[PDB]
Amino acid sequence: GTGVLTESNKKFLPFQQFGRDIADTTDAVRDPQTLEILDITPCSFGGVSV
Amino acid sequence: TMSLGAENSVAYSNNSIAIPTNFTISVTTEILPVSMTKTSVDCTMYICGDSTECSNLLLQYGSFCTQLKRALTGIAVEQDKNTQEVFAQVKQIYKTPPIKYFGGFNFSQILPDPSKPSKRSPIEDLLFNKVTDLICAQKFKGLTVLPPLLTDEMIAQYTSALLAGTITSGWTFGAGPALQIPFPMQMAYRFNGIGVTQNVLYENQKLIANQFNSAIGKIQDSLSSTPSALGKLQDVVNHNAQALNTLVKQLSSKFGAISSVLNDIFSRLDPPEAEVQIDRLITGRLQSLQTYVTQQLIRAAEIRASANLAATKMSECVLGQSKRVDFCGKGYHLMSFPQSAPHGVVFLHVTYVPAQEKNFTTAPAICHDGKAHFPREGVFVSNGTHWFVTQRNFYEPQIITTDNTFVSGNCDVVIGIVNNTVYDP
Amino acid sequence: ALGKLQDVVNHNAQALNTLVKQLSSKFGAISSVLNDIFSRLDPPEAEVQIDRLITGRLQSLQTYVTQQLIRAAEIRASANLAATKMSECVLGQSKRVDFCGKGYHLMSFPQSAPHGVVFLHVTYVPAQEKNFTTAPAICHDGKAHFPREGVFVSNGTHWFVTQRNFYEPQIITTDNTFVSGNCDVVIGIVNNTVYDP
Amino acid sequence: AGCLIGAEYVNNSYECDIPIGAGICASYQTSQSIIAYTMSLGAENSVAYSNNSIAIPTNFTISVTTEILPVSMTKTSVDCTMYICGD
Ligand SMILES: *[C@@H]1O[C@H](CO)[C@@H](O)[C@H](O)[C@H]1NC(C)=O
Ligand SMILES: *[C@@H]1O[C@H](CO)[C@@H](O)[C@H](O)[C@H]1NC(C)=O
Ligand SMILES: *[C@@H]1O[C@H](CO)[C@@H](O)[C@H](O)[C@H]1NC(C)=O
Ligand SMILES: *[C@@H]1O[C@H](CO)[C@@H](O)[C@H](O)[C@H]1NC(C)=O
Ligand SMILES: *[C@@H]1O[C@H](CO)[C@@H](O)[C@H](O)[C@H]1NC(C)=O
Ligand SMILES: *[C@@H]1O[C@H](CO)[C@@H](O)[C@H](O)[C@H]1NC(C)=O
Ligand SMILES: *[C@@H]1O[C@H](CO)[C@@H](O)[C@H](O)[C@H]1NC(C)=O
Ligand SMILES: *[C@@H]1O[C@H](CO)[C@@H](O)[C@H](O)[C@H]1NC(C)=O
Ligand SMILES: *[C@@H]1O[C@H](CO)[C@@H](O)[C@H](O)[C@H]1NC(C)=O
Ligand SMILES: *[C@@H]1O[C@H](CO)[C@@H](O)[C@H](O)[C@H]1NC(C)=O
Ligand SMILES: *[C@@H]1O[C@H](CO)[C@@H](O)[C@H](O)[C@H]1NC(C)=O
Ligand SMILES: *[C@@H]1O[C@H](CO)[C@@H](O)[C@H](O)[C@H]1NC(C)=O
Repeated sequence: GTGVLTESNKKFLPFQQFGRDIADTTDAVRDPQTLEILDITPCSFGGVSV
Repeated sequence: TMSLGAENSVAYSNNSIAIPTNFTISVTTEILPVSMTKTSVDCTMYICGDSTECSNLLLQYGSFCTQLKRALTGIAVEQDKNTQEVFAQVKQIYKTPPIKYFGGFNFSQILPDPSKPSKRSPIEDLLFNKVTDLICAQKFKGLTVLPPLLTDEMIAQYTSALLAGTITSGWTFGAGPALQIPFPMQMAYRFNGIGVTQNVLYENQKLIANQFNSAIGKIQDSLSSTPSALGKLQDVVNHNAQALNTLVKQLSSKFGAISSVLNDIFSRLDPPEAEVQIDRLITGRLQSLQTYVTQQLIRAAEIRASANLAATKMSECVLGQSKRVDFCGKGYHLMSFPQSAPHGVVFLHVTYVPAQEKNFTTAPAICHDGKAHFPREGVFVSNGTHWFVTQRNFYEPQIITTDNTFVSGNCDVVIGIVNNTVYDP
Repeated sequence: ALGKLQDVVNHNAQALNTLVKQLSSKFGAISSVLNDIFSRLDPPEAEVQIDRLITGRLQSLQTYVTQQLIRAAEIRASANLAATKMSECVLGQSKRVDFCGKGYHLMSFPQSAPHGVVFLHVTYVPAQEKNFTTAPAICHDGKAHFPREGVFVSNGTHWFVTQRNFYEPQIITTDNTFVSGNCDVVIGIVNNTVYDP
Repeated sequence: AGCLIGAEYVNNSYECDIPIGAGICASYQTSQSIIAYTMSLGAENSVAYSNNSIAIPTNFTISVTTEILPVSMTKTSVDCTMYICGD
């Protein structure tokens, strides 16, 4: 997918690898190489009115 | 078994009448929704976000996105027009004079306070403090909230201008130019509009001012005591919140497919047979969004009906004195004061209510010299031995003279004619 | 000016154009032509391709019907409002403020229009105001005199009685005011002599 | 409401012509350019209120206004066979 990656303050558990939301879309992930919980936020979007 | 109220049996007689001897002004409150929450959905991001193949596959499903965007834009324009059809009824912003002595009535609880930053009255502060992470998850899925055109400060200024025009002028600033007039004279006119004469207002000005101040002070605590008092405005907020929540949760359904994530299908399955799994999700989400839109249409229609009712009440109860029974308050409507509230308007109706009634003996007419005498404006009552004439809303016994009654025919056809001598000055 | 009538026609035209354009979509199928699908596919499996178009068109027509019902709701509301105004503004004289025109309603004239009605409200608006010194009441022989129908005004030295909507100065006489009590309770009563014919 | 590119935020408040949002509206004013500004609710007025002053009108004006009200729509009937099963 597409989105911005930012270091999150979410305190994951040693066995938890992903993180869901109300719409079961993955919000946070764990980098398999280096143990660090990220925060997948969607790309910047909006509306254009002329 | 629920009770239908108390049980009263008023005595009906062909000679007994009940005349009120005092009165009370009651400040009732009425809440009316005006605007709604303008919501705009992103078609692509809601149906399938962060996906380039679905962004091309959605184009072959008709132009439903344009229809939904047009419907939402129409709803937004209607909700913006509702805020101007109710509050923006005057084209001249009035200002309260520095001297706030209006005969004895204290409007400090409804006039704006320059101490606080927001130019809101003490009642508007309670109205805004009682109508209340979840707004960022819906933002990341396509659902955004558009800000209203008229901010809260502009609605507060409109309400303050309407209040100043009602206090200083009365009903002249709604018809034409704002004609200045003292507030006791305005109250005398309000009393004459319901039948009571000006002497009751001018001889009991202090008592009426004290009753108005007491009712205004009690309204402030009555609005804060009952929690569900401001429920007619919180219900719309809860409805739109749950309508957005269920619209977000509908993305957690498979609609007969193998999964709810498109990246999970495009990665494992090849495009040949991934269409039969992506089209089901697309159709389900499009139908869910269409149901959301067709429900918000009915909701916006109901909000528009409520806003039209509120505008008619603002035009009839605030800009004038409406004689419609049970329209500008329960009882004899005297005046009304508008206040802003989150997505709504609160009308404080000051209403005249008789009290402390007393029973007297009445008669249709009296006969002095073989001719009947009917009351010109009032009713004939009796104290047991003497006869007087008094108005129909306040016990004010006066001697029966040729100015208070008129002669019409002989006193042998009226059923209930009594003999009594009239006075001639 | 005639924007409240052209918007309905525009909405109906847009709804009809959308219902027509909904026939050129595939609804997930391979094309939007029925005979093309019937001539390029076999009858056994052409059903799973034609049922999608059938359901799409049926849902589009049902959405059109629901939107027409929603629009007819507010159209009926506006028609009821117009009927109430025709009954109150044309068939009589309504005292409702900002209902039969901005101001003191005098009369109304109806006119027809394409799918609508135009009300020309002949209304009364005061103008050229002037400031005067008013008083709640007056007492001549120790008894207060309250205006029967009008208001006491002053021109600096003399006192007159005028109506609440037009400046018509009249001498304060007996048949223009009523006596009730003495001038010891009214706040702001001024002494002035009354006339008796 | 967002980020506006193409208009200069002026301080003099005028009447709202093109509603943008949050009290900000756009207009095309003087060369020529598009400006954005906070809308004005109306002209400020101060009624000379007093405990003994009144305002009496000395003349009047008959004004004929115009109010439009829709009545009905275009009655539309749809045929299933001709719409769905075209030939
Ligand atoms: C992955 O392997 C590389 C090379 O051995 C090593 O430098 C790196 O630290 C490893 N990362 C981890 C912590 O798994
Ligand atoms: C009228 O009611 C008020 C408030 O209850 C009271 O103070 C006053 O004495 C009453 N007057 C009469 C006519 O009894
Ligand atoms: C108005 O009411 C408030 C609260 O009771 C009080 O503090 C204030 O002094 C009153 N003002 C007047 C005009 O007496
Ligand atoms: C009038 O008489 C009826 C019947 O006795 C009684 O119920 C009512 O309270 C009386 N009203 C007054 C207070 O005079
Ligand atoms: C009736 O009114 C007259 C005049 O006020 C008074 O003299 C008389 O005592 C009253 N009688 C009764 C029965 O109230
Ligand atoms: C009223 O008085 C007349 C005589 O003046 C008499 O004939 C008649 O019976 C009286 N009626 C009543 C109501 O007593
Ligand atoms: C009355 O006084 C006000 C305030 O000075 C003024 O604006 C208004 O024009 C005056 N009306 C007339 C013409 O007497
Ligand atoms: C007030 O009106 C009276 C009667 O028309 C007139 O004689 C008097 O001069 C007027 N005074 C002023 C100052 O207008
Ligand atoms: C009104 O007249 C009385 C008696 O003539 C007098 O005592 C009082 O001071 C006068 N008041 C005014 C308003 O001039
Ligand atoms: C407009 O007002 C702002 C805030 O006071 C100020 O910073 C800015 O310089 C003003 N611009 C003009 C055109 O004077
Ligand atoms: C009457 O109003 C003026 C301001 O116009 C004020 O200064 C004065 O105190 C008020 N008089 C009374 C009766 O309080
Ligand atoms: C009333 O207004 C009309 C129109 O402006 C004017 O011709 C007429 O002279 C005015 N009359 C008065 C009383 O000033």
